[PDB]
Amino acid sequence: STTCCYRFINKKIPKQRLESYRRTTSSHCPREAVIFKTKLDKELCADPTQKWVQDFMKHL
Amino acid sequence: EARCACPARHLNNTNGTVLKPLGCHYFCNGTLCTAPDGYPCYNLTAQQVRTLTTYPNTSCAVGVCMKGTCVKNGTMEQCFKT
Repeated sequence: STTCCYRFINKKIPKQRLESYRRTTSSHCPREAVIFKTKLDKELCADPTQKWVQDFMKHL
Repeated sequence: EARCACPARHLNNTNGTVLKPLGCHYFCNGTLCTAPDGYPCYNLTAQQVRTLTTYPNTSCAVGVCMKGTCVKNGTMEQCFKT
């Protein structure tokens, strides 16, 4: 609930590089964000206003 | 940059405004990151940080990050930790 993203992963990350983790940050965060996890177990901040994401979340 | 694309805990408030971090620095991976310039923030005194709790108990200075400093803008909020 209070976890927020300061900055986003700009370039698309291939689906083969991401795990199944998905969490949407609070609507009260300065920046609207969805959180994914790489297969290296790193949490990464993503802009839901990027069609690269809307595609991935649909895929999940 | 990409390295600092990681989430961190923000503080909450009873004012109905956006959540905001303590200062403009945060820890991701093996990088101590700096919030982007323009990013909103809370600038609390050493004393205010010492007594920071799960309920509002001091007026919290709202600010804007600029090169790692939370520059106070004048607005005060009832911030708290969750």
